[PDB]
Amino acid sequence: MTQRVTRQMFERRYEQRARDEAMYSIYQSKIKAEQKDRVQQETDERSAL
Amino acid sequence: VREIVHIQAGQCGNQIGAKFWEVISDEHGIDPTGSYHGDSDLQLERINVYYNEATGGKYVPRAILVDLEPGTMDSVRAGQFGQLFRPDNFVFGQSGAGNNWAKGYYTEGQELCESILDVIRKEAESCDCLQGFQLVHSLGGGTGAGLGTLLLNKLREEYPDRILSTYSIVPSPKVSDTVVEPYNCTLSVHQLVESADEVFCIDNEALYDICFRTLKLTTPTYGDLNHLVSMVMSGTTCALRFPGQLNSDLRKLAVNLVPFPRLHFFIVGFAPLTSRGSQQYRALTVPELTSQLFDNKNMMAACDPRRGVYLTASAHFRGRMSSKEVDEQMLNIQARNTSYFVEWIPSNVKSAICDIPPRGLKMAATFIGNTTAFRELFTRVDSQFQKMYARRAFIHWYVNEGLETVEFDEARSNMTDLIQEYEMYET
Amino acid sequence: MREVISIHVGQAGVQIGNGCWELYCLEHGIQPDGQLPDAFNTFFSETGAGKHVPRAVFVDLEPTVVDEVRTGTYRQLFHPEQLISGKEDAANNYARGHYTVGKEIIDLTLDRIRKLADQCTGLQGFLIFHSFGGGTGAGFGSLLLERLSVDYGKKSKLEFTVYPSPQVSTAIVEPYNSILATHSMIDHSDCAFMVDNEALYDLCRRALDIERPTYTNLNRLIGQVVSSLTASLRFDGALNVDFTEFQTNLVPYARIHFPICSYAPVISAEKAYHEQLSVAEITNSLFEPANMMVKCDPRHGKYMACTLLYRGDVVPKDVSAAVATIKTKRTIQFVDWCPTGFKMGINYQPPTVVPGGDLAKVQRAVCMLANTTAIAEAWSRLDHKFDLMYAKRAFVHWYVGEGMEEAEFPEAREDLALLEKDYDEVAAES
Amino acid sequence: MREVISIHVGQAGVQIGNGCWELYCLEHGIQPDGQLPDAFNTFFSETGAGKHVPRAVFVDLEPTVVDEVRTGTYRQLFHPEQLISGKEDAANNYARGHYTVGKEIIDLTLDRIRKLADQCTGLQGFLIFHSFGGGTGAGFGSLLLERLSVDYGKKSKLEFTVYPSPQVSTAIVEPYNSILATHSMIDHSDCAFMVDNEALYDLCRRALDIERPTYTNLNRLIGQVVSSLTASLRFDGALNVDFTEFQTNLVPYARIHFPICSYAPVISAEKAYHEQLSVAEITNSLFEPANMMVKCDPRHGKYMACTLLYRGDVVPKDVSAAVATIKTKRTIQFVDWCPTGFKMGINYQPPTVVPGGDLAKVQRAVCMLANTTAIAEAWSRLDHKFDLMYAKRAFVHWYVGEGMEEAEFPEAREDLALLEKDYDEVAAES
Ligand SMILES: Nc1nc2c(ncn2[C@@H]2O[C@H](COP(=O)(O)OP(=O)(O)OP(=O)(O)O)[C@@H](O)[C@H]2O)c(=O)[nH]1
Ligand SMILES: Nc1nc2c(ncn2[C@@H]2O[C@H](COP(=O)(O)OP(=O)(O)OP(=O)(O)O)[C@@H](O)[C@H]2O)c(=O)[nH]1
Ligand SMILES: Nc1nc2c(ncn2[C@@H]2O[C@H](COP(=O)(O)OP(=O)(O)O)[C@@H](O)[C@H]2O)c(=O)[nH]1
Ligand SMILES: [Mg+2]
Ligand SMILES: [Mg+2]
Repeated sequence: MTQRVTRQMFERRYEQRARDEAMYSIYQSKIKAEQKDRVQQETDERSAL
Repeated sequence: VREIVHIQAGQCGNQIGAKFWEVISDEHGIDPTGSYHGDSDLQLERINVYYNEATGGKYVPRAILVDLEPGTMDSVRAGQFGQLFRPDNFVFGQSGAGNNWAKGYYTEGQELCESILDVIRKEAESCDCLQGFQLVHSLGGGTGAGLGTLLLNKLREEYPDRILSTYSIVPSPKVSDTVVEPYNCTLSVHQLVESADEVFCIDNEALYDICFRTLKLTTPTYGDLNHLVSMVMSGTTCALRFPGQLNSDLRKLAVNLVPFPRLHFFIVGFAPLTSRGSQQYRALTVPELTSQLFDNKNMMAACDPRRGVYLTASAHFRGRMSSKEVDEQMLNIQARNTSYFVEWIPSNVKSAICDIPPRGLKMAATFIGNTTAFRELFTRVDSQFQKMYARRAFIHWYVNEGLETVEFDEARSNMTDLIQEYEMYET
Repeated sequence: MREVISIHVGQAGVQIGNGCWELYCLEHGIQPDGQLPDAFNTFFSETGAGKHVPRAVFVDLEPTVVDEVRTGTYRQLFHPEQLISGKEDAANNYARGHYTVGKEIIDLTLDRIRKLADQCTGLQGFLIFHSFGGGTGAGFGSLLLERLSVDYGKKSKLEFTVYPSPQVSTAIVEPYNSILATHSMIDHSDCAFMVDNEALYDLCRRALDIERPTYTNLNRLIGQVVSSLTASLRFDGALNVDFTEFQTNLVPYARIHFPICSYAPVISAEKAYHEQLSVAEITNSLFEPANMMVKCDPRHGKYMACTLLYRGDVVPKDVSAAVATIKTKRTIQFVDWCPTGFKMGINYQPPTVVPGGDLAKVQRAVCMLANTTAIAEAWSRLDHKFDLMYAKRAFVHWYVGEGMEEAEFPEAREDLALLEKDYDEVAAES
Repeated sequence: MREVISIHVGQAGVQIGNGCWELYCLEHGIQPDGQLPDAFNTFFSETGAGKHVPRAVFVDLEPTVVDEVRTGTYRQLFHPEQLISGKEDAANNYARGHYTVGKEIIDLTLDRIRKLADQCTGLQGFLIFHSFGGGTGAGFGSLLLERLSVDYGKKSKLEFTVYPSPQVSTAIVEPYNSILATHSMIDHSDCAFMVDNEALYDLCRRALDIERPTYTNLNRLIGQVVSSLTASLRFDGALNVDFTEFQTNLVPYARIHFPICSYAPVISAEKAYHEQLSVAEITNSLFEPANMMVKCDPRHGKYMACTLLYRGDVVPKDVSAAVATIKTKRTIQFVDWCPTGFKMGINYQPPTVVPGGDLAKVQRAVCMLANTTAIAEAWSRLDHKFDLMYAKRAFVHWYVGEGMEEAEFPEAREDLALLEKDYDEVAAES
């Protein structure tokens, strides 16, 4: 029992970039956005200063 | 024990059937080559429900695959789990149906019906006790709708006692893949109203929305779309497959939910649904499941129940939980939203518990209910049907197959009666 | 398992057919000699040992075009019985190719097409190519359809023809051939697609990056459209569409079969490096008035039919979002009679590129087939052109002397007039 | 922290921007060299050393106007990349500025605009300037907005454009480019403000006492309006309004998004000493049609609602004592379905004067932005003018030759009629 699930392996391998790899970029960017959000608090504190 | 025969029709049915038997194999722990490599003796209690046993320690599922063209069958013949499927169970034609409902019913459905009925009878009389039939089909017109309703009638003639529970994917009423949907859907409902006992409606558009909002999938594949539907089917039959603190079979569901013979269409849903990342932070409890079950965004039917009112509601659970928690949650959700339930039916919420949860999730649930919100779907397809019938476009194909236009008026009259009945019972 | 058979009439059909079968052999991995260096049964047959044969027959009344295939590299593939060549062509005369000379070879051709269908069990469909301007293409196609209509009955007969261009022309008697052909296809043809060389030249120049295309490049573009249409029968997909599916969906009546074609992306092999061309990108490009291969105004043409065949890595949700976005456009007005108005076919097999070709290596592509009322614009142009010449009896003597009765001209004229009346009636609201 | 990007297209946009950035340099106290002799970050970037730099992009398809800034006094303030100049202008032709010449430079500017957004942490939206009659303002302006709609999506794209005057006209083809531009802005633009030169000429003569103004004087009055618009973002104030607060209150109705503008008190430096200029006085001056920046009478139609902005000494209760009297005026036609209609904004930074200016050192001032059905009067005049050209096809050949398809001419005409239907449908009552 190969041909459809092999196509499914091919089909999910192409979706793999719309899968997992979409998530690695967004959660890494969210982590960097937290480092950005905290310098926002630092810089708004500088503007408060 | 208490057996069920599974029938799959056409492109949509076979694809769902493949996913369904994947999940069922995972539940019971069946290696795709046929050997049992499970982990619990509890899987062996009611493995007879869905499977026959072949000599040499191999199990053959009670699955019959039906089509008019070999394209879907050649897709499933190597499938992924198809080595379980018996080679003689594969029945197929040599002609693309064309999705002409008259063609699929009279021209080619009749020729194949004799062969499918005998193949059905092979597994029907090979079980200690048949209890009901399971059918998966789409309301397209060629084989899922036309041939499916024909076999449903023939099985009703053969087995008046048994339960004909069919799963239906209605054409999506904003975007769907053929212009002849209003004709085929109108005729299919007409046959399904009288002959079927339980009809489950699932919409592709709501399936897309659930994947985005809850599953956070960038692009919903047909694979995961069929996976959610397979989970719903397995949860429905999980009570028969494993013990529980309060059991509920198909007949118990049918008697409880259906007040009147015609009004028996059902909306289904599943919980818990969680994204791949945030499942670690969730505190999954019974109130969490209840909130997800009654949430209007977890309903895989694109008909907001808040517009209408509820008539009956059912809840299934899988896992070890306290029965008082389930009872209190059902009472709270019933009393908190009295504006959405009929006054003349007290205790509108049914409950059920299963001992073993699905693999991967410590606790799970399934929601099936009946509401008057179905009036929107029928009205939408009726308005589409009215336009096409007024212009009498596309009807020459159906006339050439021998279907006379007076049959369309009967089908519309039946839907108008169903729409009126739903309207008056809301009061 | 499931089988298709093709017939090619005229040099336009043969040269288009030449390009198509090189496309299939590269797609299926078959050397020109016919041995491998699957879907094969749809188009090819295994002759034992290690050689294949195509399910095609090439017919023309002149030997030059057929002899070119006999002398070419692809001569080893084809069967000598499949190559049928006449002696003298119709000389751009419908009457000459219909009665005097077409009847000489019609019986021989019908034998070979029926004989090859005996080996072809799971059969549903025919593919026929025509050149409307040429006398042989229109005349022989009329007689061939008349015979095939009664010999086979309810069988899917689909044609891929070249419509005369609104201004570009190569024959002065072209309007006479087109109207007489239109009179016979309108009853004997289940559904036939047409393209015009004028828009093919225009698209090959603007979106594609060819300064001066020849017929070879245009044939390659046509072959890609054919390959996309037949992709469903050869490869698995999320939504496969059969020949019978197209016939039911595309037409709302009997005589309004004529669809129009659109293919995207059509970007060249050089400029395509810069664009990802997502689902939304290609979907929007299809409905551009410039991407049509028929020079018709979509503003005057309402839509009551559409078919969106995608090829490559495509997810159905993105199609659902793209189609929903398209429907919101006010400029693209569907008819009131067609709420849904869509067929979609998604297939996991990417398109194919040919060495020495002109198309880009696109990961995903979509071919479009729709029916619009704008085709009635072209019918008026042909009708007026026919009326101008027939008013003074420009070329009556040639057709009359070749066995055609004079009274057939008003009969076809009335047949075309009824077709235009039908288009106006159907397009009107109610 | 919170920032705005201003981009200018056409000669009108550039010289309007020249006046606006002159005002900002004086208001914040930044020398023309970029050094100092706060809210700076909203309009400027602190590059180190002692220098700042505006967040602006100047675009025109011809170097004359841009090189004036390059050779002008302010040249050291701007970044050389921000100044983008083409080779040859669009010649007041929409087709030339959109398809042929506009696409030669479109991707160069978008990189420049997007690069500025990278340094811009708290970006809110855009300010865009046009001249409807200009070829670059309309042809290139349409192409820029269509790209920016898909480049950024949910960002507030506000526009401030120069409309053709009711009778004063400098270009014959002005109605053609105006309507073709209207279709593009009406969908992609978030909101677009309205001003015209003819009303400016009358106001600059009556209220300000100038016999014979130039484009220089008109630009500075435009400069004050945009400063009061942005005052709530930059300086302190009890009530602030921004681009999630201006857009919703002012123009909610999907296609009714065209407001009108006004400013008060507008008075010469000689006479301003003799009045007291209470909040009641300046507020009453706004509602007179004579002060309208657009030569349309609100009495002809109905006020939908307004949006008033005060600066400087203004006291809160004084506003609500002045504006409560507005309802008592019968002539100010508020429909019953808009019952509140008076968004408020108060800022403590007074207006700023310019050397060689035309305004007085008024301690307090007010700006007005309202939508009214009276703007449908302006659209009717443009519509009637266009039909007179298009019935006899007065200028079609110029547009078609430059890549424009003729089918767009009725389509843009159709959209304007639908827009006119929208305004009349809004004027309906229940
Ligand atoms: N696109 C394209 N069109 C072609 C090609 N070859 C011929 N044509 C079309 O064919 C028409 C000329 O008629 P023929 O191709 O000779 O048709 P025929 O069946 O041979 O008819 P006769 O030659 O008159 O006997 C022209 O209008 C062309 O548009 C080709 O290679 N590519
Ligand atoms: N109020 C005002 N209007 C201006 C000014 N400069 C140009 N305009 C308007 O601009 C219109 C002419 O178009 P252009 O100034 O050339 O704008 P454009 O988009 O660059 O047009 P092209 O030069 O053809 O590219 C005139 O009708 C004016 O109304 C100005 O300084 N003040
Ligand atoms: N959810 C889901 N729907 C599918 C899938 N494949 C096909 N469909 C739907 O099934 C319908 C086609 O049904 P079909 O098998 O042709 O029925 P028939 O024409 O009566 O034989 C289409 O409208 C599809 O939207 C799938 O993998 N998942
Ligand atoms: Mg020839
Ligand atoms: Mg200019």
